Amino acid sequence: SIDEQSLHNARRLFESGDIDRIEVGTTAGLQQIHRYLFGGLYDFAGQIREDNISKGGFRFANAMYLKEALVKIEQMPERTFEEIIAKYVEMNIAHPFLEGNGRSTRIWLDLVLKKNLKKVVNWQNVSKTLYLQAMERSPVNDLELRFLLKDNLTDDVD
Amino acid sequence: SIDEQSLHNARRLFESGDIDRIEVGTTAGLQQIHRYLFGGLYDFAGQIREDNISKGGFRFANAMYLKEALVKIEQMPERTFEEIIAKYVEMNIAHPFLEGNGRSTRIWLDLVLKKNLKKVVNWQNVSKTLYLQAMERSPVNDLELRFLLKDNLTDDVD
Ligand SMILES: Nc1ncnc2c1ncn2[C@@H]1O[C@H](COP(=O)(O)OP(=O)(O)NP(=O)(O)O)[C@@H](O)[C@H]1O
Ligand SMILES: Nc1ncnc2c1ncn2[C@@H]1O[C@H](COP(=O)(O)OP(=O)(O)NP(=O)(O)O)[C@@H](O)[C@H]1O
Repeated sequence: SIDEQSLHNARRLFESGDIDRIEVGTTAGLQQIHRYLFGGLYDFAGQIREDNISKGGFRFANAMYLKEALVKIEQMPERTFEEIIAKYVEMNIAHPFLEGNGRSTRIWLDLVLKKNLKKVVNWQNVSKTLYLQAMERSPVNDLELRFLLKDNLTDDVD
Repeated sequence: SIDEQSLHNARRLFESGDIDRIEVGTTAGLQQIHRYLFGGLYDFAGQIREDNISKGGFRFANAMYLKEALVKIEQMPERTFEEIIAKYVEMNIAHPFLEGNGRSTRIWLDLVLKKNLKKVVNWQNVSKTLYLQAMERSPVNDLELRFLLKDNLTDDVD
């Protein structure tokens, strides 16, 4: 029931206009989103992880320098589509939470895209399978991800 | 001639007993080794890289938080074989130089093993192919590496 309740919570962030009070493009901002989605569901909601984690043969940033990584990641520029995806890709590698990084950082991405390009990702039309592939490859090369997301943008941001 | 001269330079470090002045298990120590091996061969000899690099579908620690990562990596403990390989594995992910990380960090590893376990890796008997595989997998899981290196130790350290 967690996946369900976290979705309802995401549904509520926008419907309530609380999304508009989230800090855009910062670590603190990502933590806000995560806290709001998973508050009361995961007891680590909003908290940077202590432990190391890996998935599908990738290891995310070592917990021991995760906080330091995040300090630099949030400072990355958001001027162009390419720069925003670059930032998104790094924040993914950072993977600051034990769980729920995906939903939360996607929202995080959309807010950056909205602020700087007046656009958001039309996730309806994005294949979950292809997205996951693109992300898996992203650290070595973000071509697949850019190609996937660029023609799935929409300026219909509300 | 890089790879052969750098080899000659590695011979010297030991034959001259200069190896014994290298700081053991620290970032500075690794820089010393690199500087000794590649001094006058690479103009970045001994220097932490500013640029990002990747190999065989792995991307090494982002240049932007590489210095911070190193500060934490050098502090890792060296009491047991498992802990030493753990440290070695992290320093590999860090991959602080544009080139020459392999030769230099292996020497770095041997010094740590020597100090703490009174043993070194008998690289003669270590398959290059298998080592490279083990390393490639090491961030996700260091089993292959430990298995490879444990029964290739020698207490005949000089
Ligand atoms: N092998 C991989 N390499 C890099 N990134 C990955 C990999 N696998 C997954 N990811 C990213 O991390 C996210 C999954 O992280 P996780 O913290 O499990 O979020 P989640 O909400 O539990 N699952 P999901 O809703 O499917 O994203 C995915 O959406 C990808 O963006
Ligand atoms: N795909 C990979 N993923 C993780 N680590 C790797 C990968 N490929 C190589 N390595 C490690 O990085 C080392 C080589 O890094 P590099 O910067 O090329 O140094 P090098 O000294 O030029 N090569 P070598 O002399 O063979 O060790 C290898 O010895 C491995 O320990």
